[PDB]
Amino acid sequence: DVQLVESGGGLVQPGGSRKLSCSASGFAFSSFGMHWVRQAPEKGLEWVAYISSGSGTIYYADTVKGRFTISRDDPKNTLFLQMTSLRSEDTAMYYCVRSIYYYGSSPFDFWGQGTTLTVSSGGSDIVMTQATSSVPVTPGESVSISCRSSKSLLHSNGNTYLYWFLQRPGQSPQLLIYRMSNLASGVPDRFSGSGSGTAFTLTISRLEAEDVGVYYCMQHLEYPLTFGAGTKLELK
Amino acid sequence: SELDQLRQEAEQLKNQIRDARKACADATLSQITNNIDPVGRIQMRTRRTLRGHLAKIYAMHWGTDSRLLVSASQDGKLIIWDSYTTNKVHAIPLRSSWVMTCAYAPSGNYVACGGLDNICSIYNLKTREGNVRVSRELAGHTGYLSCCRFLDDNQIVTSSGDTTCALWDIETGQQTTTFTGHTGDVMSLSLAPDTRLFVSGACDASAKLWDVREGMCRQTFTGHESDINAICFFPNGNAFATGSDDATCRLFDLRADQELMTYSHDNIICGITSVSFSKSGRLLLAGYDDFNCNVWDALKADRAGVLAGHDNRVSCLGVTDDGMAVATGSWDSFLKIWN
Amino acid sequence: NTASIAQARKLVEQLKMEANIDRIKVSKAAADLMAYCEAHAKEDPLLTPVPASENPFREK
Amino acid sequence: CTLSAEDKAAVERSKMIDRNLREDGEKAAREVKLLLLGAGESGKSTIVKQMKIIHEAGYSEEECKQYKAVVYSNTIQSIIAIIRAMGRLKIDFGDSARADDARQLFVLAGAAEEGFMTAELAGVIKRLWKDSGVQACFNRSREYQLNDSAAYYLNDLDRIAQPNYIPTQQDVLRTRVKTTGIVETHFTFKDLHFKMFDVGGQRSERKKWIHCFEGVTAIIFCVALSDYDLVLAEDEEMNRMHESMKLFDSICNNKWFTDTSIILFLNKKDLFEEKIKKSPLTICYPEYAGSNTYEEAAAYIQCQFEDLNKRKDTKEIYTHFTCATDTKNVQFVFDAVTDVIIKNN
Ligand SMILES: Nc1nc2c(ncn2[C@@H]2O[C@H](COP(=O)(O)OP(=O)(O)O)[C@@H](O)[C@H]2O)c(=O)[nH]1
Repeated sequence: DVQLVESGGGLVQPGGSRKLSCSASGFAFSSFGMHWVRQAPEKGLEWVAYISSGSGTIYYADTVKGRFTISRDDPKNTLFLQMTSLRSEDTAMYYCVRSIYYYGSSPFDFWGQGTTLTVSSGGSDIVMTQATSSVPVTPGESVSISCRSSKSLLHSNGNTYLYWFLQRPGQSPQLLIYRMSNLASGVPDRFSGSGSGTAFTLTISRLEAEDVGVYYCMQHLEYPLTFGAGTKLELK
Repeated sequence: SELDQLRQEAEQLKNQIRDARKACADATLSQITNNIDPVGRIQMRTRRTLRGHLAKIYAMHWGTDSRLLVSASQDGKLIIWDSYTTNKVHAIPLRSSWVMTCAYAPSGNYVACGGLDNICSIYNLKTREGNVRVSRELAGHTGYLSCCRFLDDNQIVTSSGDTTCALWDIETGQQTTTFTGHTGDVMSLSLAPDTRLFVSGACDASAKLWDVREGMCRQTFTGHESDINAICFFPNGNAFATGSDDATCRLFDLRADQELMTYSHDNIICGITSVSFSKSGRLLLAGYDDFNCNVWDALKADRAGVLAGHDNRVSCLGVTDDGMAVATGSWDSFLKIWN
Repeated sequence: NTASIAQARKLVEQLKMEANIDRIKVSKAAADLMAYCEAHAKEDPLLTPVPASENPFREK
Repeated sequence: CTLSAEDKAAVERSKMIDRNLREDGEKAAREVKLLLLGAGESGKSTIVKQMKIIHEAGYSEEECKQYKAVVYSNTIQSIIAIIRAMGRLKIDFGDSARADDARQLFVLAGAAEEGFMTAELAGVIKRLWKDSGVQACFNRSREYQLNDSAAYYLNDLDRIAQPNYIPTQQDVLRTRVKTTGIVETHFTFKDLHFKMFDVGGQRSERKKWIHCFEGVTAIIFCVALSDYDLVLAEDEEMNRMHESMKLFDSICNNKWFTDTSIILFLNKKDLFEEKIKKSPLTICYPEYAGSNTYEEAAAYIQCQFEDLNKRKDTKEIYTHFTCATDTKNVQFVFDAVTDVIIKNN
């Protein structure tokens, strides 16, 4: 049983410091790369930091370099995010996410429950665009969500590094599609992904009850990893 | 003298079969193919050297994507390689290091291996935990596991030094159909492309064609003078090739029920460990104890080429499903990819 | 002795079965194999090598 | 090359695997590899148990309890083998009341393999074992198949049949369990990491797998000394000792073991010393002209095995006389084996 349990959230004054923890169980923690992704209260997903399996490679988002430190304690199966100089724009739910990289793997396939951090009052990056912010749907119908990238996500190796996630209301995001067309494990075959280079489509056939939520696309072509603003599926 | 009456009746039945076989030997493959052009310059080069095993390699098997492959070594490691990049995808630590065979499930979801533990171990490549886990230890052979091939994710066929082959239900761990009749160690097996038949080669110097679903031997092929270490179907499933300790490979035809051709050189006297056809069947590739792979013209019996890139026995080889490459595995601890 | 008699009649049963099978002529068998090779030679990259741009083990 | 982000992370993983493999390889290259060979029942798996006992602090009381059903199964099968041999050899019970016990024995042998040894079964076995006709058959066991531990358990039936019975280490060492496939154990001793492999149940042609053990440090070849007087089977070509000699000849002189030390465990010396008092060595070696003392007969058997060495000037056989079930003897002998390995490399 795969578990990721974040902790350390709370209310903090601006300029203060706070260490988040993510406790892993039920999988080979040290074999996975690990990310922190955060979500501001009424907003989308934003990638924060990455530490590879073996800790040899660490990347930070620009808005966070200098202030946040990602680290892991592999013997204790724990991921950390040490935050400093906390600003108002850091107020978010913080997700711990596992990601293993090898030929044919499925990155970003398990997300924690999230821990909430609240801070009190006082260009070269790839742009991912979901021009449609919400869509009303009725059960049994078929939907098509769209996403576009400011650069081609199709690589010379033939893979197109595009991911689709679903966030149901009140829950953590769930992987749906990896590398533009591969169905994640446990996802029903009514989902499918397609596209080419800079334009991509997620299609659901005979849309069911549980399908309602917010759908985010994400590029894994290069760092920083970047998401689209998200498309919501509303019931009619 | 009941055993006398039976032992003599078998000799008459063998003579009837020999006569029936002679009756339909109206020509030889060699004379039939005399007119066609030889294949000529087969100049294959090593395109990859897969490094990382630290003891003899005994077996390998390409996955059906023609890119991933699994190899088994006496260093106690089962390695899955991305042959395009040479990246190691997984290195699986074996409970018993005395391995003789491995296989890649056509789905890519599982590999198998085994050896002197007499066990066919099934390994799940797609776990929630993220690492490779033993999902089944198939127990019941009483001699070493010499070869195995998945039919799909729930069924696998094995051959054993105990002189049997077996069809297994992986879920229940039981041998559900057995294949008995060899009188010496079974060294190698090869599934027909439609998986309805398989052929086996044994140390009784015979090859046997088995009906998978009926659980019995359809045909028995003799001609070799010593152990058959290796066997492989011709791509249309109507013939197969063997490799033997008698230093020859041989082509056998199912519907004509007899040997069609021998592949040998007078100055090659060492054992053969492994055989495989190219995609069209025109080339028969064979691995030899003398450290080389010889490439035979399967239609004309001339040697077309040599792969000389190992410092110890070539123990295994395989050709990708797309036909693009051949892999060789060796006692010298390396695999090489050639085309 | 009693085990040699059981195995000996299993060999007779197997040979009896094998004697009764349907066999084709080697000339037909050999012709079919040659026809298969000829029909598939163009899609055999080890027989008829492809340009380096089409060869995954020479590309990148 | 210009790799994608997932490609770079895959390369990094591969390099981490390489570091692990290199490290594993360094450890494995330091291993002292020992290959146990010998005929079935020569004592190989018992030597493996002794390595666990001596060098792995093995067979605790709690582990020993799991052998209770095996002890019971061994005991039941032994007395049954003897009873069945009486009908075959025409041996009658010393007391006719035992004929009912013998009928009950086969009936009570319908209980499963659990904690059995009901007081009823135990009493049936105790009465049969004490019978003079059963003892007469037991003393002719060289004429049929019988576990060497038969007397050991049957003579201790009182202790064994108690409902609070906890198997001892010697009880475990005395058990007979037939297995298939290689049996392995590893342990450290005198700063050497040992890996010992018992080929075990392997029904196949040796010539196809023996080359796999090219490079092992030493072979330990086990011989049941007490097999010397066993009557030939129905279609048996040679007696058990000569089949052992045939296997040893093949092993000792094998081209793949040229740089491998050959150690000979002449085992079951305790049973052999008792048997040679009553059963002459000429049953095994009709040309033997020495006396039937333990010392002379054991030396002669050793000679017969060591003479099989076709390379005496370049290769030396290291012969030990062992009782594999005796922990102190195996400890002393393996200590000597180890010193020889140390002094030679
Ligand atoms: N009395 C006695 N019994 C022994 C000796 N060595 C082995 N045994 C017993 O003989 C039986 C067969 O031994 P085992 O280790 O199973 O032989 P293996 O087939 O080579 O593994 C077991 O019941 C052992 O307890 C010995 O030196 N003396």
